Amino acid sequence: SVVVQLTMAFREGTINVHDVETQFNQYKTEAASRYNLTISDVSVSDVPF
Amino acid sequence: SFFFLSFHISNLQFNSSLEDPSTDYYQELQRDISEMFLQIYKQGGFLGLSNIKFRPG
Repeated sequence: SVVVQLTMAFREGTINVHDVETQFNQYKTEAASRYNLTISDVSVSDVPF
Repeated sequence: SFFFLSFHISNLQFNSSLEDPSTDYYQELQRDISEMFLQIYKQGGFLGLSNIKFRPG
């Protein structure tokens, strides 16, 4: 398979790691239908930078 | 805030092209995945994502 790793930036505020991960996992069905990407093994962490 | 995310694309083969950022296929996959992220987080809060790293899984 292809492992994909990246960092995201959000404007300061209330958005937290649960918000980010939940939105991504909820999109899995659309990733498959729209991008034909079968997405698994999602891992999200806070990082200082 | 900043967030690191890792995921697997279970239906694409990692190949020699994805080892080389200069190939058309690498650049196409990085572009298209970046586009996807802008669609997932289509809000004013999401500024963007970094360069993507691909690894064999």
